[PDB]
Amino acid sequence: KLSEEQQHIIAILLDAHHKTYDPTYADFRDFRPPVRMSPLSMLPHLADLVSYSIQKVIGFAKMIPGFRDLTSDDQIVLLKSSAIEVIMLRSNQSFTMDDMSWDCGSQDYKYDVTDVSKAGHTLELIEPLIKFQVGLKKLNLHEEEHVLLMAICIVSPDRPGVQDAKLVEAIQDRLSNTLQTYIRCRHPPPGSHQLYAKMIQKLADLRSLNEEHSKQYRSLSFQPENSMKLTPLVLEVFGN
Amino acid sequence: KNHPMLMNLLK
Ligand SMILES: CCc1cc([Si](C)(C)c2ccc(OCC(O)(CC)CC)c(CC)c2)ccc1OC[C@@H](O)CCC(=O)O
Repeated sequence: KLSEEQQHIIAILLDAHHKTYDPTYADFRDFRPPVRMSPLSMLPHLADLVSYSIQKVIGFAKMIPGFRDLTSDDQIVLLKSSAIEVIMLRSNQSFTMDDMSWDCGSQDYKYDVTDVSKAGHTLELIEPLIKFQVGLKKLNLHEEEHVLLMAICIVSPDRPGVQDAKLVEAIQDRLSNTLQTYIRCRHPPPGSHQLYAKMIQKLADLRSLNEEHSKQYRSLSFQPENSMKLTPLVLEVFGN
Repeated sequence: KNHPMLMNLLK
């Protein structure tokens, strides 16, 4: 029961996602190698992974209908504030509930709770992060719901620093309408309502994970020997 | 404001 406009929105987002996500994980061989050992031995590899992913988030966001028609300032604010949330969402594709890990084609590129620890983060982030990944995986989202959720996350009108909040809200409302209609096409009530509510809660969970990651990133990047291990893009996007 | 690499990827 999707309108032509709603189908059009979904088609654009699926195209944007397929252009900005490579499921073979070929580029992972180009990062600084993982090392499981010296404090922060996984920070170089995981910083390169996050930096690479920020580029993908930017490439996806620029295809969201209307996003490039916002001011450059609002585009920058939206990407700086949502990048970490979208990375957490995008990572769920390779997350497996057997062993609470992220598999990316090889044993070198399989990440667990310990690797995130070896990038500098503590359990106050890692525990709720794993809980989020488990709750998201059990939703068994279709790719259509996945790309809509990431797009909704990016065009959030309540981000600090947004000037044209009404314009941002206009985009998000169209994405939300499309997601709700897609859910209704697949599920009768009340399962329709329960699934959408759980998706809303996951967006709320991501905001809490954002805050905690920001706290720990500020504590980590404050030390110049830690910032030395990051990338220029990570410093620019996550900075100030 | 000061985000040349982000702006470049946005074009
Ligand atoms: C491999 C699946 C996967 C897992 C993760 Si993660 C949950 C093991 C992780 C690791 C480090 C990190 O941050 C570390 C810092 O905080 C900031 C540097 C250190 C200061 C964070 C943020 C909490 C999360 C991330 C991305 C990802 O896949 C991306 C996808 O894009 C690849 C496919 C593609 O795009 O082609």
